Amino acid sequence: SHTVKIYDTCIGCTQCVRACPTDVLEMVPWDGCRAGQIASSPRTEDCVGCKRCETACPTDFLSIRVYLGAETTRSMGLAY
Amino acid sequence: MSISDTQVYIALVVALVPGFLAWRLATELYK
Amino acid sequence: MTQLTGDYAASWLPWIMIPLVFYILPFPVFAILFLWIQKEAS
Amino acid sequence: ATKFPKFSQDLANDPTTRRIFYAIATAHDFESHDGMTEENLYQRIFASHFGHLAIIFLWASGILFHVAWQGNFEVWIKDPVHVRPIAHAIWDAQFGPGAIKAFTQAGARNPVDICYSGVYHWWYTIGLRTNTELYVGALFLILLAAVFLFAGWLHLQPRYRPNLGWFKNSEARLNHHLAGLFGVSSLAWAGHLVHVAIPESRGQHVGWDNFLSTPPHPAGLWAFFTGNWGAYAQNPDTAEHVFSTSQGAGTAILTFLGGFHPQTQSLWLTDMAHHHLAIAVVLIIAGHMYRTNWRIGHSIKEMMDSKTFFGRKVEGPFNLPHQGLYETVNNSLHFQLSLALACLGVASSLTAQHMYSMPPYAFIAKDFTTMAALYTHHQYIAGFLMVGAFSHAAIFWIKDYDPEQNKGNVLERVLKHKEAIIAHLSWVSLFLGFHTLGLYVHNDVEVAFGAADKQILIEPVFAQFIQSANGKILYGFHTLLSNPDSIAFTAWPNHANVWLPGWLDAINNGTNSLFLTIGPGDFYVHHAIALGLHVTTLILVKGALDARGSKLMPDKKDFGYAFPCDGPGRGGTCDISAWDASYLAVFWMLNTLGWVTFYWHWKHLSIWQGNVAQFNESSTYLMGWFRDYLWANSAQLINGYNPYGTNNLAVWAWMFLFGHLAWAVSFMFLITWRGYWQELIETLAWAHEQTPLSFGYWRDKPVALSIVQARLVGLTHFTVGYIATYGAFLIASTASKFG
Amino acid sequence: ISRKIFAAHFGHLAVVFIWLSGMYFHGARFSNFEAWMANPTGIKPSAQVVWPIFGQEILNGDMGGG
Amino acid sequence: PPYTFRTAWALLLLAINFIVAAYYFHIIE
Amino acid sequence: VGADGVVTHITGGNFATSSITNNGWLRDFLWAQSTQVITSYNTSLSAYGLMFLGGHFIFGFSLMFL
Amino acid sequence: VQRGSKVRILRPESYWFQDVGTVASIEQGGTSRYPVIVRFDKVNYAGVNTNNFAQDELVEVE
Amino acid sequence: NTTLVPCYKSPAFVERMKNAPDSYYTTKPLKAYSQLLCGEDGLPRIALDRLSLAVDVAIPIAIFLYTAGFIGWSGRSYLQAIKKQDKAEEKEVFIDVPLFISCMVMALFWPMAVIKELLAGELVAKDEEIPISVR
Amino acid sequence: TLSGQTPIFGGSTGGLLKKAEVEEKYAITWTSPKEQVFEMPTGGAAIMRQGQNLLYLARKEQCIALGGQLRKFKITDYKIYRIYPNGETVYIHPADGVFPEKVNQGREKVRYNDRRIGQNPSPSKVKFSGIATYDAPNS
Ligand code: F6C
Ligand code: CLA
Ligand code: CLA
Ligand code: CLA
Ligand code: CLA
Ligand code: CLA
Ligand SMILES: CC1=C(/C=C/C(C)=C/C=C/C(C)=C\C=C/C=C(C)/C=C/C=C(C)/C=C/C2=C(C)CCCC2(C)C)C(C)(C)CCC1
Ligand code: SF4
Repeated sequence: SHTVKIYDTCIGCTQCVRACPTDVLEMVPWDGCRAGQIASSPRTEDCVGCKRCETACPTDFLSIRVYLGAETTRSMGLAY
Repeated sequence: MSISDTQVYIALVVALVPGFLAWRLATELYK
Repeated sequence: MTQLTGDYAASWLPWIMIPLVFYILPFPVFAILFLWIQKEAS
Repeated sequence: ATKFPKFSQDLANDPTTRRIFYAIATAHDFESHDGMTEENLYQRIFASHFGHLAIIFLWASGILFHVAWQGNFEVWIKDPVHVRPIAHAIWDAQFGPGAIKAFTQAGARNPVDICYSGVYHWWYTIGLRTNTELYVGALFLILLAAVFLFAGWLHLQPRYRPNLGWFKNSEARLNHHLAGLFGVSSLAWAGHLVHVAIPESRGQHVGWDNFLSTPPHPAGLWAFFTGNWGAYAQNPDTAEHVFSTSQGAGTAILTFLGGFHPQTQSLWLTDMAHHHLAIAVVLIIAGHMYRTNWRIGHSIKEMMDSKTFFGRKVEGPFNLPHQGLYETVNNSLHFQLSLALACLGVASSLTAQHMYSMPPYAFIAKDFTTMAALYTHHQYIAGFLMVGAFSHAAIFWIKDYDPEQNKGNVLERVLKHKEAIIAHLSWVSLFLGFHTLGLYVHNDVEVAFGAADKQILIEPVFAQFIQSANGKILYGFHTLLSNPDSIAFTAWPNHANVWLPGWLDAINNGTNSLFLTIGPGDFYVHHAIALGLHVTTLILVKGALDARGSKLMPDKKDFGYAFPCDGPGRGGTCDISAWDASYLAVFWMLNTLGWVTFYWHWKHLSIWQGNVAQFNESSTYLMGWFRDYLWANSAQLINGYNPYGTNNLAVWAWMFLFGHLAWAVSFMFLITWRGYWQELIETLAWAHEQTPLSFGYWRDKPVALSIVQARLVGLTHFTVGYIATYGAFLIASTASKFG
Repeated sequence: ISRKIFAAHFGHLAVVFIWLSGMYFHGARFSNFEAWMANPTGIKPSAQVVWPIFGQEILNGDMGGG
Repeated sequence: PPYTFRTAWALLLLAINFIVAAYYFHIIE
Repeated sequence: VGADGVVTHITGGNFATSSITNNGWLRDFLWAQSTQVITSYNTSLSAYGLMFLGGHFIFGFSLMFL
Repeated sequence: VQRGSKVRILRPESYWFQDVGTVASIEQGGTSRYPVIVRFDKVNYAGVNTNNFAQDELVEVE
Repeated sequence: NTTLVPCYKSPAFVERMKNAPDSYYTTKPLKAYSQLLCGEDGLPRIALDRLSLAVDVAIPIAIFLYTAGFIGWSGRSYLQAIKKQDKAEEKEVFIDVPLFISCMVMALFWPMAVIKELLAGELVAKDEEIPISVR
Repeated sequence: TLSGQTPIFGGSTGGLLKKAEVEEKYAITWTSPKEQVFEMPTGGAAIMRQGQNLLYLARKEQCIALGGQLRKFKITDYKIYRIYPNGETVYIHPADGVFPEKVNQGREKVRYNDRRIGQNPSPSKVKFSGIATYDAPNS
């Protein structure tokens, strides 16, 4: 149960969604970009916290923040 | 002259007073 | 000397309380203190 | 979803083992617990201070009870130089005959511990002579601890629980703490000294059934109110007075000779009573400074916003904008806690720097191991308080600081140039380490190749000027209390240096630690110490001023105080939090006080063993620190138990090796990091599930402990191994050469 | 890739041969090997003498045989 | 602008510093 | 070996009795046998004294990075 | 602020706060809220030298 | 300080001369240590008395601070020499040694160069020229 | 529901543990045109079948680790299910039937802040309040 907030500085480069190993992010239509897209995080209980989405965001001081919060059984990735 | 045999036990029961007053306060601070 | 003794008054009292607070009481205490940290909030 | 911990909900639903651990380390951060209001916060701060004061009093009653019960205070007090104080008894049911015999020491008939706290010297000076006086002190402190456990419980009842306005009444608390908590208490202590300690150092027994009848002075209660105050210092103790007897004793109770008692080599008790009396009056006067509810006094809030200096336009106090600081300090508990720790960290360094040079207690200068442990104790305590003063500076910046109220004030001007401050601590640290290590290892190389005359030896001629400006005639600067014809020496208009013949007799005597003789070896360590205090300030100041964030992660305030990192992106952000600068500065704090106390110990170990020329000729190069201090003085520590026997240092030899293990196991938590251990625990969790007859199963999943926790678990072992190793060294290397 | 491996080994063997040459050269003209052949008990083996600068001539300790 | 309050508080502390050096160098008594 | 056949070892049977406690390793091996590198200044072994301190610096210096 | 002009950044969260960069292109849609693409001579941290900005936190230097 | 006396009159230091080999190192230097303020242990020392050593606690300091600034000035002036060339990215990895030498000869008279850097208001960058963090 | 033939795999040690049938379990279902071999996310190698393939994995990251491997075999028809222990099977990937890199209509901006990250409020503003600085309904 992390918190992946997306800010208005996205450019719809789509790179944050590809890096996510757990499919938390996905693109929705938007208008504040030439791409007309913005990241959204509908599945954040699945967020593992790897911040691999933040490494891919190219906007300077990146538009997507993982906010490591209450860690549960699927946000810590336990197979046992 | 060291303290007598009984004076040790007097301290034992006297120190039982702050022993319970610690329970008074630890549980009142909602452990 | 070849024994633990006490010149101090009530020298029998370390004889029983050093075993008590150090290897007789803690396992009851660590059990009580275990039952408290692992109780359901139902 | 377990009940524990009840203060935070989202940690109670943690399915792993980190919730047992994080509950321990969050249990006192009341401002972050779930469902906490500011009103409820202070009322739990207040009530847990009562629970803390009682622990100090129950700890203090344990000191008294065990020397009353198992100490040798009666035997010790008849010869405080040649017999060792007993801490308590030993009951280890697994000693052999060699440890019973070895630890049956200091005139005891059972295994005992030698007290290295100095409480024997403290109680002997303040007027305690019988074991029963110690016992009723122990019983009184138990009951005094009871009335604070009750008071803490009392002030959580709704009818007695204070309101938020009472806590934020800063002017009323300062008025009482200055006037009553410090002023009256030190007035009361001068009452004990005048009535009990001073008379009982002259032989007469003053007790609770006695003190109401016998006045402490022949002119009691009347010389004071008439104004004939000089009657209290007519005939003081002579130089041939011997302690706790009537021979050589005087009648003065408030006299200001200065210097040391020639027989105990401590400060005069009459000189201390006059001290706390003067401190009390100054403190009580200071406590009538702030208005409470009588419209005569000061208002701290208005002393901030004031911008008029006798009609001249100024920006504030000292022509610096302090507006909004009252509401900043008053609402911030971490600002207040940071200031309190910084002021105890100075008062605890000042305790250590003064109680070795100016021994207050009787015969404590002749108990080297007690004298050595007391210094190292309070300097290490002061180092931690200095780290925590700067820790809570970093919490203050993150949580309870805003740019709105502090717009344009003195606090916001610091952040405007936080990089000018950090760059300059970086310069001084770089300057002081290049030219202190470089000057030490130049001296190493020259001594190594025989040319010990080619060492660069810089006489510390500025500190030697201080000593000459205080009385030391050894060097020959011949100025300003080394010059008997100067304005300062004589005080020409009044000639009221009643304190000067006694002080100059003490500073110019070489048998005490008051203003020790200073040489080139002392110069170099004071730059190691200066380098130490600058880097650990650099780490802490960098961590406080970058707590709001810097270009590597400009949003640190959102992530809190103690977070691991911000991932491997942007190059990698390990140890980026403000917490990791407090963690990184504990290493430098321990290191720096491992130079302060190493230098204090070796300098005194050369004076105590008479081999002063060993420190002066070999502290200028680093091998001398390593051969003549560590290798030389370890010899009797490590032989505490050999194949051929065991002696009274067998426990110090064991804790010395205990602290080496606790230090080494710290490197495990500090070098190897979390994800290694999770892949190994994941494997052990596989093994447990797949094996027969193992009927237990984890209620909460075993995970490798977190990133910011291992940094804390490894910092605890480094600290415990730093303190057990040096505590065992310092005790055994001092209490084996000597008594 | 394999052509780089095989060619880099040759430049490595060159480095070992430079180092082996340095051992025999020092044993040739900077050692007491002649003295140590006569009495290999009381003479200590020593190559790599030290230049007289910086006071480091003290490292040229006595080896037996002057 | 000419610094009038930073100066005369820096030059004041140098003054105290130069007095200390004056006794240090055995100049004034 | 003397003129009878008995052997006087360098530390003299020290391993059997004192290498079984790791306090014996610290005093009978590390403290005892470092006498030659500790007391090595102003002698020909002076450079091993500097390397012995040099190694201590680099170890402590490594912990900055670790 | 047209293409080719050296411009200064007034965005405190940015790596290039109070540093100059050349404008690479301007977006003429007018509905993108960060039309300016400005290019920098210093990469920020393991990455880019290009970032999108609005009209109001830029000031031209030449 | 008066505890320090010259090694001329120092019993602990003539003893250093007595048991001294020569070889290159303990005669030619050790005669020159006879003019130094010498402690009560026969070890030359650096004291700060008055005009007696006011020139000798200025020869090392003037020689260092000049050549430290000389390294700093030539290194600084070579950096701006290539920032203006717009080639400073690779001008630094591949040192332009004719330019660097010409920046060293500018750094011989660097103390008078820094003054006219300062007096022109050109040495120090203005505060809102400088990349900073959020603060 | 879910069905398919399991790949040729000799069984591993990295597979499902007691968390599989107690908390929940994942299933990736894909169709392959060829009988080739793929790397198991739980260590090893398995031969994927000719028709409908079904594989049970302990956590979702393994399934999308394997799904990212299937795109290197030019297979983009995989579906990831989540099997609760009581037995019902949810469809979780791709949630709308199209892959999340693609943009649909009808998806909503969820956890979107309409401000720059730079002007998140200071922690003193939300002092002793339920929210954090990053939810912060201002702007
Ligand atoms: C119950 C529970 C349980 C069980 C049962 O049931 C178990 C079991 C197992 C088996 C099967 C195996 C083998 C065994 C042996 O060999 O050896 C021993 C050990 C022990 C520990 C032993 C133990 C046993 C039991 C516990 C006993 C009991 C005790 C008592 C009861 C206590 C007392 C009480 C009071 C209160 C205190 C194991 C192991 C391991 N562990 Mg394991 N456990 C467990 C627990 C635990 C905990 C808590 C921890 C943390 C510390 C751990 C850890 C670990 C590690 C590291 C490892 C390893 O290495 C190993 C392995 O992997 O393989 C391979 N683990 N495991
Ligand atoms: C005379 C009235 C009085 C007295 C005696 C006290 C006493 C105390 N108060 Mg209280 N308080 C008062 C009025 C008073 N208060 C009023 C009117 C208010 C309303 C605003 C408060 C609100 C208040 C709060 C919120 C708290 C206290 C607390 C405390 C306790 C302090 C903790 C402690 O004991 O540490 C030690 C005591 C010492 C004297 C230590 C002395 C050593 C110091 C550190 C060094 C002194 C050296 C000196 C400063 C040197 C410089 C002198 C100079 C001349 C050079 C203490 C017993 C704390 C508490 O609750 O504890 C349970 C606390 O949380 N008070
Ligand atoms: C190396 C530095 C150093 C030195 C020389 C000392 C020396 C001393 N300390 Mg210590 N202490 C230090 C650092 C040091 N301290 C630090 C950094 C802390 C903060 C944790 C403490 C906290 C502390 C406490 C609470 C007490 C002392 C006490 C003492 C005195 C008696 C113990 C003794 O005989 O010496 C032995 C040498 C040692 C290194 C042992 C010191 C005692 C340790 C540090 C206590 C650790 C507290 C621990 C958290 C609680 C134990 C857990 C418990 C549940 C079992 C002695 C003068 C006692 C005292 O006040 O005298 C009456 C005492 O009550 N100190
Ligand atoms: C905190 C002060 C303190 C400390 C550090 C000690 C320490 C010690 N005591 Mg104790 N004791 C104390 C106070 C203290 N005592 C008081 C006030 C009394 C009067 C009743 C006693 C009476 C007493 C007896 C009869 C004996 C000891 C003994 C001992 C030794 C073995 C441990 C033990 O069994 O004790 C047992 C504990 C008690 C009897 C009660 C003491 C608990 C005190 C009152 C409060 C301590 C709680 C503390 C403040 C909270 C911190 C907990 C946590 C935060 C760390 C040990 C050195 C034994 C001994 O002589 O060794 C040879 C022995 O048998 N003590
Ligand atoms: C009056 C002094 C004082 C007070 C009231 C506080 C209060 C607080 N501090 Mg703290 N601090 C202080 C001094 C103080 N500090 C000093 C002197 C330092 C320097 C070391 C620090 C550095 C510091 C840091 C880095 C942090 C705090 C934090 C906190 C807050 C949470 C407390 C907590 O973590 O839960 C309870 C804490 C514990 C239960 C401690 C765990 C165990 C410790 C390590 C002791 C282990 C000793 C060991 C067992 C002894 C060995 C026994 C034997 C083998 C020898 C709290 C408001 C945290 C914070 O600010 O929250 C955001 C935070 O991260 N402080
Ligand atoms: C001296 C410091 C120290 C100690 C004690 C350890 C201990 C351990 N390491 Mg470690 N390590 C260290 C330094 C240390 N390391 C450092 C400096 C590094 C940096 C590179 C590492 C890196 C490292 C790695 C990468 C690994 C380990 C592993 C291990 C574990 C090996 C299993 C084992 O030996 O069982 C025996 C336990 C001991 C030898 C510890 C001492 C036991 C004492 C003597 C008995 C205690 C008695 C009793 C229980 C006390 C409890 C009483 C109660 C009151 C508390 C073990 C606990 C390996 C592991 O996890 O194994 C599966 C592992 O993979 N270490
Ligand atoms: C003389 C003396 C002394 C003293 C000293 C002092 C006390 C001082 C000071 C001083 C000061 C108070 C200072 C300073 C400063 C400030 C500033 C502000 C600065 C600066 C700088 C700069 C600016 C630099 C520049 C440069 C150069 C010069 C070159 C290179 C480059 C560079 C850029 C780096 C002593 C005892 C030691 C010794 C003897 C005598
Ligand atoms: S959050 Fe970053 S990676 Fe994702 S669309 Fe926006 S700019 Fe691109």
